[PDB]
Order: sequence, then C-alpha cells, then structure tokens
Amino acid sequence: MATGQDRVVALVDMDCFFVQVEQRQNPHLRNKPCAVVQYKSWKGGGIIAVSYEARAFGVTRSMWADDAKKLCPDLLLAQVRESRGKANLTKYREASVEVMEIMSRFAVIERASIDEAYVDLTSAVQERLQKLQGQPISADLLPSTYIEGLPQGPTVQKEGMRKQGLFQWLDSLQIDNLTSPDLQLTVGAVIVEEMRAAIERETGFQCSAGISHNKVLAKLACGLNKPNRQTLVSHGSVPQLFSQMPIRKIRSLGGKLGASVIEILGIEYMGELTQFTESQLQSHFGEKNGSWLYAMCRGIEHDPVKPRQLPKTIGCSKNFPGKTALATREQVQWWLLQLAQELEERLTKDRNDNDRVATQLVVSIRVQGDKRLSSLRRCCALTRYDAHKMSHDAFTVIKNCNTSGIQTEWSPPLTMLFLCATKFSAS
DNA sequence: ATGCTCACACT
DNA sequence: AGTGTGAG
Repeated sequence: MATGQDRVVALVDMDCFFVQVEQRQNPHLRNKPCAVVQYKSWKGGGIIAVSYEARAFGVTRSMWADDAKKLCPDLLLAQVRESRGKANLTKYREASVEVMEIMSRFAVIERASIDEAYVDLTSAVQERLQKLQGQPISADLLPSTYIEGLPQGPTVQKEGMRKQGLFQWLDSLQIDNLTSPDLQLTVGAVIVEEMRAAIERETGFQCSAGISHNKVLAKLACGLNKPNRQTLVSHGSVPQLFSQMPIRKIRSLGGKLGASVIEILGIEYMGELTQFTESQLQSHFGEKNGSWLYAMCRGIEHDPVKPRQLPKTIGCSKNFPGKTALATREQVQWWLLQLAQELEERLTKDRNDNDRVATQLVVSIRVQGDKRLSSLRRCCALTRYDAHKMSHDAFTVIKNCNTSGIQTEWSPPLTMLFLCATKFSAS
C-alpha cells in the first residue's frame, strides 16, 4: 500500500496579514486590538482582518466596524487605501511579494493567496539530511514547533506541553534511517523554522505554518497552533486527528460537497469516511471526488505544489449593493473606466516586473435581483494596455444586457462590475 | 450592504 | 466560451 508519505509539504499563513502590514507601518498599533476596515462611511466600514488581541473580544472578519466597537470599545482601526472610488490593495500585494521572495530562497513556492503559500520541501529536506552526517536533531532547532498528538501517556502551561510533546517525538526519532517519513517531516520543520525566522528578521512579519506530507494536511496543521507557531502532522497522527475532525474543516469540503458528504453518508467526522469502499464514495460523489475522499480520509492526497509564485489573472471589481446599484448608462461607463484605469496600472507594472502580457479581457456583471455571484461573463481581446479602450471594449460586450428601452437608462441596475485580464504570454 | 479578489472543474 | 464552486 502506498501511504502518502512521499513528500514534505508546508503551508505558511501570515497571521492577520493586513493588520501586520499596518502595524509595521504605524507602531502605535502594535500589540493592540486592531482591525483593518474598508469603506468607513457604511456602518464604520467592513472589517477584513483582525489582530489576535481584538479576536479575544469576539471581533471577526466580515463584521461591521460599528458592531466590532460594541464588542471591543478600545478597538483601533486602519483603513484600506481608496483610489478611484474603490479599495486599493497595492500595499498588501507589495508586502506579499516581500515575503514570497524570501520564502523562494528556501524551497519551491506555490502562492495560494495574498497571505498564504504552499512550500514543497522534499528536495530541501534531502540536501539537509546529507549535511547531517547522522547527528541528532536538537529541540533547540524547533523552538516554536508543536507535534500534533503529543504529549501522550503515563504540566499545566502551554509551553510545557509543547516541549514535552517535542521531547517525546525527538527521543523516539529513528535518525539512522534517512528514508523515514517522520525524520523527513522533522527536518522539514527545522527548515520551516529557519524560513519563518528569515521572514520575521527581514520583514518584521510573523506567520504560522503546518508541515505534513501533502497540502491538505499542511493546511489543517497550520491552523492547529496560532499565532506565530508551527505544527507537524505526521502520517501516524491522522487516525486520532481525523476521529473528531468535522468534515467541513478539510480543504474543499467547507461548502456544498462537504455538506452532501455529511448528509448522504450520515457522518460528522473525517475519519468515519474510512468505512466506505472507494466504489461507494464514487457512486455518491463521482469518480474524481470519490477517489479523492477515499484517499484523503486516510491522510493521502497528491495535489502537487505548483511552481507558481505569480497570479495567473489580474482582476479589478466593485460591488454596488442596495440603493447604490448603477441604473444609468454613463454611470456604468464611468465605473468601467475606473476599474480599467486601476487594471491598466497593475498590468503595466506586471509587464515591467514579470516579463509577460495579458491577451484576454474578461468582463463580468451582476444585475439587481439575481442571486449568484456573477450574472454573466463575456470576454474580448486585450490588445493594448489602454484604460479607455479596455473600458470601451468591456461596455461593448455587455451593452446588450440593458433591458431598458431607453438608451441612457440602465435596467436592471448593475450590482457588480468586474474586469479581469488573463491568458498571459511571455513578453 | 463586510468586500475584493483568485484558482479549478464541468459542460 | 460560459457557469458553478471553494477559498482567503
């Protein structure tokens, strides 16, 4: 049986990243209950990132700042830059590039979002096990590492539990066998400690990490001990870990498919999936999903860390909810020009930085009354980085959606505009 | 009326 | 090409 122990994979998550960026810039915010908001006028603004000191009062993402101030009256707020009437996340994108360039010195990186990256450590671990002669790994090389599932068997503070688990792990490690998956994970954790130290020294930013044998376990592991800590989930820890792990906590099972798994099979925890045959799971959820679930509930997953540090699309969108839905033609043309101008700015920077050009322009809208994220998607050729042509072209491909018989009223009103540049080629 | 993004699979 | 899903 192939046991899903072939790779060493990490997931790095910058703790409340947008908050850390504002705290670095403004020392008055450091070590305080702090949140980042956008659009201050409506209910004090929408919270998009929350410091751990503020989370202790119950402040969360997606809260209105006016409501968060009820939970935490001393909450400090930083607001996202606004440019051309919309939130502008350039500062956080630039900080993200800072961190990812440092991570890239250690191993192969897949950018997962602005604040998360997967790390393929398999080759870096091999090189390091050769430089290691055959010498023990000291607990001093793992000063922020938790071993999930330990300590076990025959201390009242969190740091003493951490070290007792690490001691039990290390005392048991079979360091003579350079083939042992547990040893390989441990060396991987040593490298992640070094990577996280380098990020903090060179940027000031802290992060948490998970180290395991695949992306799903690494991501799960990273959330186990936060903030500014890292967790190693071994193959052997999976049966106990999954025995009480709600299905919705595993990456890609937090939405409709995960709910169907729960409801069709009559189970609650990831480990309960082991009692079904692969054919049974495929019959309920399809060939691909069924095979994936059969392997995943045993801790096995093969999605590669893709060598990809740059986004594949560059996009710009704004929502127009409630009374603010766009209902005139010049209004729609105005906001398209606004999105096209920010898009041109970011595209030009991308071409200068990363030696590539986008070739397709995707336009998406949502109309008032519709229920889903996007009402309609249309595309055209992106031949020149010119905001006025891009906005003119985007209007052309959507102007037929105007049900209004009047030419300069727009009905139904538009609740969302979206411009995305894609289909990049080397330049 | 948190938002603004980004990747991938189905057809 | 256009849609639906899942995520930060």
